[PDB]
Amino acid sequence: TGPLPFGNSLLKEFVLDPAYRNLNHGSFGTIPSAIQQKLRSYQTAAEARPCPFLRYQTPVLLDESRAAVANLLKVPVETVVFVANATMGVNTVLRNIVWSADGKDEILYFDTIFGACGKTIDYVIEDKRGIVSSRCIPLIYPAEDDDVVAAFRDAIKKSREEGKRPRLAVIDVVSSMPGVRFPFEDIVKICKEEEIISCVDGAQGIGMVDLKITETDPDFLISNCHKWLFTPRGCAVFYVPVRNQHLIRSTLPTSHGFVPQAGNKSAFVSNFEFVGTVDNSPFFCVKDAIKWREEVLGGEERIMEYMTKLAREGGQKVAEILGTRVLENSTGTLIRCAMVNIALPFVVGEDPKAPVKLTEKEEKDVEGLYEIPHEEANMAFKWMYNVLQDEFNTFVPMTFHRRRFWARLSAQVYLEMSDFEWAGKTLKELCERVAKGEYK
Amino acid sequence: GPLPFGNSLLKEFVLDPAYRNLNHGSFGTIPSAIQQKLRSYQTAAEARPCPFLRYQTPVLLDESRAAVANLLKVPVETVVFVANATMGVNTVLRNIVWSADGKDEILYFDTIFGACGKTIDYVIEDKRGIVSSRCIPLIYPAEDDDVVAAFRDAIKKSREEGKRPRLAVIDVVSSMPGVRFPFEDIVKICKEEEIISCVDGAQGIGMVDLKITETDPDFLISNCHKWLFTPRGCAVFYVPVRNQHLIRSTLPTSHGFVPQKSAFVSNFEFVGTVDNSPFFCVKDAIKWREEVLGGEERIMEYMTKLAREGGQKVAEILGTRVLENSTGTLIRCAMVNIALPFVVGEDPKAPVKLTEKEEKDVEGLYEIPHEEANMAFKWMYNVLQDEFNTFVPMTFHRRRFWARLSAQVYLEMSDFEWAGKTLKELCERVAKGEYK
Ligand SMILES: C[N+](C)(C)[C@@H](Cc1c[nH]c(SO)n1)C(=O)O
Repeated sequence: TGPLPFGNSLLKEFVLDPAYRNLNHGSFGTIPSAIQQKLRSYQTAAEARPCPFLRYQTPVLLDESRAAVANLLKVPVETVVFVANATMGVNTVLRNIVWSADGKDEILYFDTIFGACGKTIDYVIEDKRGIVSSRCIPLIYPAEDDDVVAAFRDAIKKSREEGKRPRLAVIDVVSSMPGVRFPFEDIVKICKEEEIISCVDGAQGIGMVDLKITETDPDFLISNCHKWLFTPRGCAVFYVPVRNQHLIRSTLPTSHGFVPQAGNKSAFVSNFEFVGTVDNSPFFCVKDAIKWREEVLGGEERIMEYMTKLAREGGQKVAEILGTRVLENSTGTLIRCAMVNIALPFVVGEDPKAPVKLTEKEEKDVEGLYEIPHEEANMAFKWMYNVLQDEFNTFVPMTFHRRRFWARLSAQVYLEMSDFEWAGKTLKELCERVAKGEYK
Repeated sequence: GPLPFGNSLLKEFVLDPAYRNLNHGSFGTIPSAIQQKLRSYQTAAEARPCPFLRYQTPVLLDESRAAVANLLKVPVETVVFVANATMGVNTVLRNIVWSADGKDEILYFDTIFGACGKTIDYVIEDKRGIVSSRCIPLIYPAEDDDVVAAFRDAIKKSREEGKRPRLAVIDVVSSMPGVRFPFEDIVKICKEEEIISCVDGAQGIGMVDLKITETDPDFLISNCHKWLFTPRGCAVFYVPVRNQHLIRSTLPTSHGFVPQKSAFVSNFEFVGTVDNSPFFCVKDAIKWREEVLGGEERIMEYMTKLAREGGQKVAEILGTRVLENSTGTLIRCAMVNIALPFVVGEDPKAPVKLTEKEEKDVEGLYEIPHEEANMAFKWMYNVLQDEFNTFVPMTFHRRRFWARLSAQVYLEMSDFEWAGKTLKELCERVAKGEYK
């Protein structure tokens, strides 16, 4: 005998509501029933002998999860620690960077940055008083990989032309909205060519795609284990190479491990073990999830290849149903993850305060589609979220990009092709309802 | 009706029957009925993730906020939930805009919690010296007037050096040692001197009356998971609406931040993806403590009365004393400190000249050399669990070790007699040099 087959037969191993269809695993993730049992096993041990377990078994269990995730990512264990989530990790980097005294440091970032990380940038500048500022790089999707590379090299060239210093850049592994594989290998590589700190936001990363940490060699990398590695909610892996760990002077929040102003566990690794009393049972389950995905399922590569294959083929099915298309570039490099974006068969029309000149391909593509007006776009956007939840018992996040709604579907090992055919209707049935102005 | 207190109440908890929890104040524990609430919220989250986590989270957060604000007798618009007390005080210190002249000073007492004290050090490092601090040393047993006078002088001395006392962090109940702190007198002085009163009340809710309305602090944090029978990883953050604008960003910064139901309350709903089931259980722990245990007033009345009579029993057994001032105001919480019957040799680099009463209380007592003080401290911690199946934190103060015992509603006098005999035999083996 061997690993379990994928598809709806795998739902027996999970704890989803059978009447609910989880097309949006990429937002909060979920865990199999066995990992939920492990999580409550750590809860039980924590309340049986609180002080003996929380004081001296927390470092032991953390080190077991650190060695389990480090071998998966194929990095030295001394380079990985656990934090609350991707939002927490990104702040740990941005709040710790000592900016140059001359006030020219600039944070380069793309306009598809996760909203929380973007607002973390906005405030870091407010709190740090304008010693640093930010330059947003507008990306146009579907985006060819070389055009993204070109726009980032153009932002550096422009930054220096205004006498400023591109200091740090945040880079997605897989972007949130739209759910798209980002060419982070090239942008990270040029960050070192131009001596720019690479802060890799890879929240949509571990468990879904190969992060290639040893090869890309980033200065910092964040990734949510609870998103695609079946780790309980509230866990991210924080990778820092030893050359740059001295820059993480304080954790978030500051705790006992901080040092103001031999030869065992490093002070960096020690500082992340106790950062305030929390439930660490999700951190403990990381070694269980990696074990379960390997022993019960085929392993990481068999998991990832199925999801990506299902994301392309299934995204293509809902695209052929709706009569639109998938979000993809000419190199086929955007759908290199478990998520896929499909355009909905209508448009919202020009907004006068912010007009959009679409390319010929985009205008040509919309010919014949039904058009609602722009005042009702936000109203229709909220109406589709409730109806999907209330009538259809599902959730589908949608990206509003250039007068098109792009639905983001996320494939997973407990899903199959019939789950997209169902997604085809619901989106098409519901899109037939917005054309009839039902949201009013 | 109300359940009786004592060892019979251990039925309702899920502690190891071989383990004696004398150390509730460190991490707390929850009854089984709150454990099944925690797992219910966890199960609802995994059943329908996006529908439950996006739209049922704010409703459940508001239900716990209404419950925790109703018990604090404060407006619901004043309270939000943060991860822990450490996270709460980091939210205050990391948001305060310090004066441009670089004269602002953070005032604190040397009994501050280590993480909170370390937070001051980093903030000073993070703000590149635009703000500094001043540590007020304290000697325990500390009379309330001496603490107030040490704070008044710190204010007077701060101004005499061209500095401005800007912010003071005040304990409701200190950690090590576990003592009720005269925060009411210190917060009132903070108002008169126009000093931000950042009240660290981690050892607070469920254990002592915080009298927030009377004291009217600028900020207050308190761990529900310590003494409110709330699952681990929960602290209630109180902010009056007059300073809510000072809290610019949560920790970490999330969607609710506004770059330059109120926005302050909304900003704390979604602050990075976490397990919020501990926050959701606050409403249930409060309701369980009301019906099953008989109400909030009855619980903390029993625990401190038990801490007094139990702490005195331990002191009688060891032949030493409880940590208490002449007013009897230190043991006004569910914790008590008892001196152990030995002494540490004088540290030659950091000599501590004892008062006459301190030196007479240590006469005839066995003495450990200071070079062995850390070795004996680690030995007692290992033996207390491996051989006695319990944990007792000890405060090293003025060449003495003070053991901090945490009273609880599931304990009774027989538990503190056990601790006294356990500690007596433990120190007898220390006197024999067993730690070598
Ligand atoms: C064991 N520990 C949680 C790391 C703490 C001990 C401790 C006691 N009480 C608390 S509550 O945050 N922590 C430390 O040693 O710094």
